This record gives sequence, C-alpha cells and structure tokens, in this order.
Amino acid sequence: QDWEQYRDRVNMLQQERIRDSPLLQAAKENDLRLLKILLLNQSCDFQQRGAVGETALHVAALYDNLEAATLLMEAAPELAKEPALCEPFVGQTALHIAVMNQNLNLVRALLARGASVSARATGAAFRRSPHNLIYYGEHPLSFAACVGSEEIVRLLIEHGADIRAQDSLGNTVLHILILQPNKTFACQMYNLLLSYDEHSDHLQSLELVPNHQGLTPFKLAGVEGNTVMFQHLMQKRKHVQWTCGPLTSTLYDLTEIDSWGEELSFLELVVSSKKREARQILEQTPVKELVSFKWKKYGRPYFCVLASLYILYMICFTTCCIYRPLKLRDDNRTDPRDITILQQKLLQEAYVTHQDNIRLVGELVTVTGAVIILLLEIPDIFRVGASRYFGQTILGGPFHVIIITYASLVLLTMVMRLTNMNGEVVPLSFALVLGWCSVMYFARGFQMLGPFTIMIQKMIFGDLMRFCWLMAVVILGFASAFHITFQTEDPNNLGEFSDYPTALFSTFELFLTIIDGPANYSVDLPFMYCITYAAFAIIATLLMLNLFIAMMGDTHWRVAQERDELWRAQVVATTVMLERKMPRFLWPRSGICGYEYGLGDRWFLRVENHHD
Amino acid sequence: QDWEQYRDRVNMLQQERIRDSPLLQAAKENDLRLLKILLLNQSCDFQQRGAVGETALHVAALYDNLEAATLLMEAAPELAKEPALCEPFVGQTALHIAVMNQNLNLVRALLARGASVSARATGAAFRRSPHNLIYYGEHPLSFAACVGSEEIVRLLIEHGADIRAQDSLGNTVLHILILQPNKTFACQMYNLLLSYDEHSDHLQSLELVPNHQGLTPFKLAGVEGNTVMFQHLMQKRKHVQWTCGPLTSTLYDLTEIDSWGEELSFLELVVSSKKREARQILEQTPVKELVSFKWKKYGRPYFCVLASLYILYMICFTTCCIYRPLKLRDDNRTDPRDITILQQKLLQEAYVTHQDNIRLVGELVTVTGAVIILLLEIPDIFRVGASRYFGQTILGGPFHVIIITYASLVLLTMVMRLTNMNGEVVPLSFALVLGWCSVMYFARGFQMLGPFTIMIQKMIFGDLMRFCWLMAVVILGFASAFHITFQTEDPNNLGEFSDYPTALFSTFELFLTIIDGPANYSVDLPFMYCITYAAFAIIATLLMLNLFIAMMGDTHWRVAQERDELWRAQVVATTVMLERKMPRFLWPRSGICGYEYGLGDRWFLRVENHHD
Repeated sequence: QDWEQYRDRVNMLQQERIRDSPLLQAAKENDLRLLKILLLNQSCDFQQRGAVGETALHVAALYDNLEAATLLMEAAPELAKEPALCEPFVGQTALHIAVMNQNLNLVRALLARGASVSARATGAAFRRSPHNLIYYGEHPLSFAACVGSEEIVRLLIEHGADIRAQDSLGNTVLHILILQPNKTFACQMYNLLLSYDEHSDHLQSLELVPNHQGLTPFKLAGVEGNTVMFQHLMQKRKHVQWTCGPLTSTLYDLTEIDSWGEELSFLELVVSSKKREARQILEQTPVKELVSFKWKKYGRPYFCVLASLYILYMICFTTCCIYRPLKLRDDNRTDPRDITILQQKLLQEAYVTHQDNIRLVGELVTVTGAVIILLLEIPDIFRVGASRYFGQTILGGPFHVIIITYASLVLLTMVMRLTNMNGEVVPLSFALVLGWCSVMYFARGFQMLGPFTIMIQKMIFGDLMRFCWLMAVVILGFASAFHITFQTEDPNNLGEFSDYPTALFSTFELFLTIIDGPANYSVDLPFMYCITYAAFAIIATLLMLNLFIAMMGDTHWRVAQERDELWRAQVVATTVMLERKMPRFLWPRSGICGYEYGLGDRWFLRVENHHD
Repeated sequence: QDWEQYRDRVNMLQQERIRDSPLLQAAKENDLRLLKILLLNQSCDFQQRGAVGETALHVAALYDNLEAATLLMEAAPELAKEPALCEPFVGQTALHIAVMNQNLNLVRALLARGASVSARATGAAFRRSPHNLIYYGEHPLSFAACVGSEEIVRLLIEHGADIRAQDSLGNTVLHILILQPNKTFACQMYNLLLSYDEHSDHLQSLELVPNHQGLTPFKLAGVEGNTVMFQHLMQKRKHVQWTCGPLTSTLYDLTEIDSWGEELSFLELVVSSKKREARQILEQTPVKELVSFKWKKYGRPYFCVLASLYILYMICFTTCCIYRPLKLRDDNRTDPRDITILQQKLLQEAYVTHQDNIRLVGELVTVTGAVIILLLEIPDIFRVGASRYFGQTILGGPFHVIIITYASLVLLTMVMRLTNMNGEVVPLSFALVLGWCSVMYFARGFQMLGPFTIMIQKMIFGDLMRFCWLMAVVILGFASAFHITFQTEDPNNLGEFSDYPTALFSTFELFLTIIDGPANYSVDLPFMYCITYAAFAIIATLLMLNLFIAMMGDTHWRVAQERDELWRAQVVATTVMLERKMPRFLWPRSGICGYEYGLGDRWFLRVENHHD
C-alpha cells in the first residue's frame, strides 16, 4: 500500500470510536452537562482510548473546548502526562495539541498542572518530507514559535522551556524558523528569542549551533535561499564608520563568508544548492561586493592564462593525429571486391625516422596531459558525490563527462600503439570531436560569449530531444517504406536504398534536405515512389522542420531573464572552484585584516553607499 | 426568405395597426383622457387585435403605463387571460410582458385579478437558438428569475408558482439560471429558490432533476463551463474535519463526480464539451485533486506498458515487410524499353522455406493485431457519433482516422496475398508511413513530449494549408511556363521538363531548393529560361518560404498559454478513456469508502489546505 492511503485509514478509524464511546462523544460537541454526569458513576478508566491511542483530553484539546477540558483534568489527575501510541503519532501529548490551536487559556490551565515542556513528538507524521504540509519540529516550544503566537512563546520560557534543545534531525528552534514559508513574519519572532538567551552558556552563541550535517542557522539561511533572514543576520556584523553627505562608509565583518574551512565554505553551499532561490543570496550587498573582487582582480587573469594552455594543447594533439605512421598499401586485396577503396594500413615506426621524433615529443605532451586531467577530476568526484557533480549545470555541469572521456581515449590510443592493434582510427575520431567541443567550456568568463553557451546546453536537453523521440518514428516510417518499393528495382540506377542500414541513413539525410530527392529522369521509377515521396516532403520538410525553428524561437524568450541570472552564478562557481586548486603562493586572503589597526583578529571588507 | 427578414415584417406590421386604431394609439402614449372617453361608447370588442394578435392590454403592458393598464382591466373583465396567436409569439399573455419590464405595481394588479401563473409561451422566438438574444424559458416564474428581480420572484411563489415545472426542452427554473451570461448575479437568486422548496416532494431534491438529454443542473454547470456555480453547488457537499493552525482538512463528497453510470459520466461530458469554457472545471479543488490521483497512481503505468506493446508491434511489422518473397527476375522484358529498371516480381512461397516460417509467425502477429484495433475502435464510433469523434482534438482527435486506415491496409495486404495479386507494394508503403506516424499518439503522457505534438496538429490544419492554397497556384504558374520554353528543346540535355506531370513535380521540388536550379553550362539554354527563372527565385524562394517561417514564428506565441492549457485537458481525456476499457480487475474504485467508518454509503476524497 501507499503511505498516503495508510494514514487515511487511521484518521478515520479514530472518528469511529469517538462515535462509539459516549464519553468521547460529548467531548467534541462541548456537551458539558453529560460530561458532568458521566464522570460521576465510575469515571471511565482512561486506557479506554482511540485506535491512535489518545485519551479524552487529547480529543478535548483537538477541538476549541475550554470548559470540557478543565472538567476532565479535575476528575482525572494525570491526563497532561500521557502520550499517543500510534506510530505516525508517537508522543504527541495534550500540550502539543493545545499550543497548535493558539488556545490562550487552555495552555495556561495545562502548565498550572505541571505538564512536561520537554516531551518529544517522535511520530512519522512530524518529520520533514515532501508529503507532509508542516514541519514544526518536536518540542512544544517549537510548535508555538512556528504558528506566530508570541504570547505562548514567552509563556513557555517562564516555565522552563530550553531554547537550546534539538530534535532528531538536529535542528534547533532557530533552524526551523528559517524553513518556514511565512518568511517575513518570523523576523519579528527571531528578535524575541535572542532576548531570552542566557548569555551564560559558553556554548558559543546560539546563532552558531550546528546541525547534524553541519549547517549553522546563518549558513542555512543561504542554502535555503532566504533573502530576508540573510540581511537580518548581517545587521549584527556591520560597523558604520562615517556619514559624509550622502555617503556612508559601512564596514562588514566577513568571517562567516570568509570561511577558511576544510569543506564547509559558505560560497560553495550557496551555488551547489538544489533550491532555486539560493541564486539570490549572491546579489546581497556584503557578498556581491566580494565575489566581484575575487573575479576581477585574480580570478579573471588566472582563467585566461589557463584557457590558452588548453588551446595550445589541443593544437598540439591534432598535429600529432594528422602526422601518423601511414606506409604505402603493401597488398593487392583492394583488387578483389572493387567496391573497396582501401589503402595503406599502419606501421611501427616512431623510432626509425627524422620527423617522427618531433612527432614523438608532440605525443608525450599529449600523453602526460591526459593523466593530469585524470588527476584533477577523479579526486573531485568523491567530494561532491558522483551524482550531484555530473548534473548541477552550474558547478561544472556536463563538461566533466566530456573532459574525462577525452582523457580516457588518449590513453587507449597509447595501448592501441605498443601492441600493434589495427583500429586506431576509432578512438582518434572520438577524441577530436570531444576534445575540441570541450574548449567551449572556457566561455565562462567573457560576458559576450557567456550566456550563449548555456542556451546550447538548455536546447540540447530540453527541446532537441523531445523533438527526436517523435522523429525516430517518422524516419522509421518512411525509411522502411522506401526499402519496400526499391527492393524489386536494380541498385545501379537510383541505389540510395540498397541495404536496410542505409535505407534509414539516406532517409535521415533526406529529412534535412542535405541529400537531394533521389531521382533519375532517364529511367522509370515505380509509381508508388512518387506518392510516398510527395507525402514525405510535406510532413518532414515543410511541417516538422519549420515547427522546430518555431519551438526554438519561443522557448528562447522564456529563458531570457533566466540564462542571464544563471551566468552571474556561473562566474561565482568558477571562482570558488579555482580557490581550492591553486596554491597559497597565488591568492593572498581577501579583505583587509585587523590586528595591526587593532580591534580583533577578523578580516574585514569595506563598502560605501550613496543614498539616492 | 430568411427568418430574420420574416420577423421584421411582423414587428413592423404591428406598429401600423397601433397607428390605425384610435384605442390602441392612446394606450402607448398614456393618453388617459381619451381612454376614459373611448371606452364609454361601446368599449371596443377586443378581438380587434394587431397582426400578431394581441389585445389592448398587451400594448398597455408592453410600455411602462400603469394607469392606462388599470382602466382597461376595469372595463374589460378578461384581458388577463388572453394569448397572442402569431406563430413566433404563441401564448405570451399580459403577465409574461409585465414581468419582463420589472414593473412592480402592474404585476400586483394582474395577480389580484387571477391571471394564470402556469401559461406557456410556446412561440418560435422564445426557444434557444444562436439568433435569439434571450433564452428565458416559458413559464412566467422563469421570466422573473432571469431578470434579477427578486421581489417579483417571491411574489409569484405566494400565488402558486411551481418551481418544479419544465418547458419544452425540459429545462427547469434552475437549468436556465446556469445558461445566463450574467454569471455572478444568479448565485444570489439560487439561494432564494431553495428556501421556497417544499421539502415534501419525494422527487429527490430539485438539484437532481434531469433534462431531456439527461443533464442535471449540477452536471449542466460543468458542460456549460460555469466556474462560479460549480463552487456554489459544492458547498453543500463538503465536510470540515479539523483546523490545526493554518491547516484545514476538509472532506469532499465525490458522488456526482464519481459516477459509476453507464454513459453519463461527469468527467466525460466536461472534456468532450464543445464550449471553450469547460476546460476550467478541471482546475477546481475537488476535481484537480482527483484526476491527478488517477493519473499518477494508475493511469501512468498502464499507459507506459501499453505504449511499448505498440513499439514492439510496429517493429514486428517492418521486419515482415523487408523480408518479403522476392524471387529473381525470370523475364527479359527489361531489355525492351531500356528506360525500365525493373527486376524480380513476387512468389507464392510462405510454405517451402527455412526462414519464411519465422517470417510466417511474424505475419500472424500483425494480422491479428490489426483486427484487435478494429474491435476497439469501431464500437467506440457509435457511442460518440462519428462526427464529433473524429474532430474533437482532445478526445483522441485525428489519431483514430490513422489507426483505422492502418489496420485496414494490413488486411488488404492479406487479400493481396492468397490470391496472387501484383501491386502489393502499394498498400505496404501506405501502411508504413501511417503506422509509425501513429506511434506519435503516445506522447500524451511525458510532459516533455506532451505540448509539442499539439503544435504539429495545430500547424497542419491552421497555418500550413492556408499557405498551400496560395501555392497550388504559383507552382501551376511557373511549372506550366517552363514546359513551354523546353517543349522545343531536346530532353537529353536539361530534361527535367519532359512530360507535364513531371513539369509540375520538378517545379515543386525547385520551390524547396531540394533540386538544384536546372542548368547545363556546356549548352545554350533558351534566353527566355533565364528571365522566367530569375523571377521564380524571388517570388518562390526568397519571399514565399521566408514568410512562411515568419507565419510559423508569430502564430506560435499566440498559442502559448493555449497549448499548455490544452495538454492538461488531454491527460484527463486519456484517463477516462482507459477506465471504460480495462476491466475491474485493474483499478479499485477511487476514494475512501464510508460504510465501515459509518456515516453512509458514499465514497469520499480527503483534501487538506493551507491558508496563505
């Protein structure tokens, strides 16, 4: 069964036992007079529970019923301390339910009895999933903070609610408020929980308490794509120096963005986030002024020096494919089967020559230039995880599938040599169509060439191959029908259709008008040919091509703001990708340090404004 | 004559007799003093009527004239009970006319005399037609309900107006209010007529009273495309279970949408409606949450299993066309008429062979796979009606003309065999260009491939064949003018124009630049050729092709919202089309039933909200 149909059984079987039991019936309906009388004559033993396993007070708190709920707590002393027992609802007590409803007087009544403010709700319907519409955490302080009810929030802290508790995923009360869809109404709540902070607990500040996967609530505001909470967490870390007219020289702290850490870099997590909204943190005023300083000062010359050691490499690999050891044809086997054109095979002559030694040192450059590419890509596979890394389209994208299968086919051609294999022309032709089309990677600078090469990528996955599933059928339709008409005829006159793997290939060419329409006006073609071909020229090359241009012409202004918003996030992905690699010799640390103009040990970045 | 000019005679001949008669003259003009005097001296015998046949009171009520109308009813006792007699105005009494004008005191005066509130207006100008601007039904209660005059509405019910009466089309008072252009102002009226309901008449509820063609006013709110009345009729059939914070788990009834009926399914009538507005019921909140449950759970795997038994069928029919019994050419007739290329004809050799028995069982699959297609399409013709079914473009569309003329040409090729006919290549070439281009039907899932294959259909009916009526003329213009210049010349040098059925076909190819411009630089072409061809290359292949790309390029962003609104109504058409076919083994009935969590016997669907 699906889980969606499993919980629909449980939420409806609960509604049966409320109808069956007379005590639970009056709780929902606020029948006070029954609940006074039915609790006199042996007030019912409260293991009498629903199929979920809840008491009468959980039913009385699930509905807005003050007066019936208080009469149950007077007769029964301990209903505030009982959990539910069904597996998607484990531990949800009456205090978890009264807080959710924002019921002001019922929470006051429950806390007067001493209900535990540290009860976990560990059910399978409270954990975060794409098929649960709420994620409010486990502790009841977290329930009050997410519903925007500030009066219950300050009421629980006065009774012992600890703002430093964590749920099973590790999220504290601050991690959850960033994960809420109501973005602009949690900033009022985040100011409140900092005033209740102990300021005694050394655990360093609550803003720096880590998740299980390592994210602090500052660092989680970036990954989530929360542009409102990012500015709020930055008001603590800027200093205003002077205001001279319209100018204002404010001074940002730059420590939780200038992370000098082994793998938890803030600028890595923002660009490699799967959330679409994370590409807008990169335009906020302490960050946009930073990654346009790394790029224009250092990241642009090191990416133009290194994009011409890769043109001078591929121009050293084609001139060692052209010059390759072809002897003369030492055989007369081309005279049988006059259909064959073939001539001179191969050699083993890198040694005995005057111009295969200049060719030799042009090969060992290409041999030890395809092992360096394997040493800079393979240990970068495991860090991201081999399935995110080949598909992000920003963090490299599908230019790491090409750049490895280029460097793998240079090493095969070495093993095709030194053992005297024959088909050396098969990897050399796959290397040169992939090796040059990887030089197209280095248009990630060059604002001119930049956003164009995304559109090639976006029209080869989205809009070309949905045109090609419905044309592997039309060129199987007509191509297997031209083979039938010319199966009778002679192949010496109009012999484009002589064998069935070329019946498909001549018809795929006729689709593109590359080959002309096959006609011979000195002979009688069969009459069935000119009917099937007058239908092929309307479906294939009026309609199907001129509608593919139109499909290309309207999905290009839909992606108008979206490829240009994606290019500026592809310069930031290049700058952090280089800062892992190049050694500390190159790249002094960004920002003016502060131990000589002595305030501390932090590394600052100065940005001045103009009030328009 | 037209009917439009026939009623213009009658409405103007009526205006003559008002001018001719002195009694009827003063009624329109509110000349009270004449109407007091002219009714003293033998008050005129009221068979004196117009050419339509109306009395003086119908003229007095056709104009807003209280005082003249009351003076006629005092002198003449029975003018409230007289009908008009002309055929487009049969039965329209004075009470039908006073109600239309929203005249408050004149309706009070007529009902005090005892005018019949059940008089039918059976004229030919009150029935529904595209050339009558009003459709208000027949009974006078229906006239008051459509004009938005609530005070006349409650006045007629107090005197005996029956809200359960029907007109000649069968529409009750509730069916008509849905058919009105003033959509948002009849919801106030529909609440009113339910309070006047007897609640004594077993006839089950007035919301379920059928039309003559079977439509209840709920079911008529969907076919008409009335998105406002659909939500109003659904407020009666939803239950709210709980509200937990922003959540709200409401519970829809799902009985008049979950119709388990022989042919009156609600989801069939909405998608096959000719009205354009009916494609917006499929986005309302109890229905959009239903047909995305049938599709994603059951309708998507059964449409991907069954779209690969149709690739593995057409890949079993082409490899029994390629392998077909061609012998060697046992004749030397190709040596006379050396223009002929032909060779080996046919056989009767499915029997004596080692590899025509593997071919034999690949034919009987294709024989009894084109009789199954005939058994699943022919009894579905008569249900929709053979003229709606082949043109809806949503309920299948023109993939049922292809899929029958594919399965018909497999059965001809069987009769071309077994009798030794010759032209077997003529149906095999029509089957393979239609059989594959029917696999393109199965892009009705696959959101990627989905909206693209509508645009092929919309540019083959709308925008290609209005380009082809004005190019059956240009390639008859130039093609019959190239035959004239080369009728003199010799066909062995530049012989594309040697016969008039190829003078058209070489010129149709020259339009598309497929064939090169016919030139031979070693001989003198006639000088008239290079003038007519320098005009052909400007009209045909600068202007006429590059303007067809532009026509394709601007009618594609007009249909931008409209092909994507049409794809989501083409998934709903597939889901209900499959639910007729596949047996009950597959497909338990949708929605949680309710006899175990005992409220009734109805089948419910749970949907929860979030208040933004």
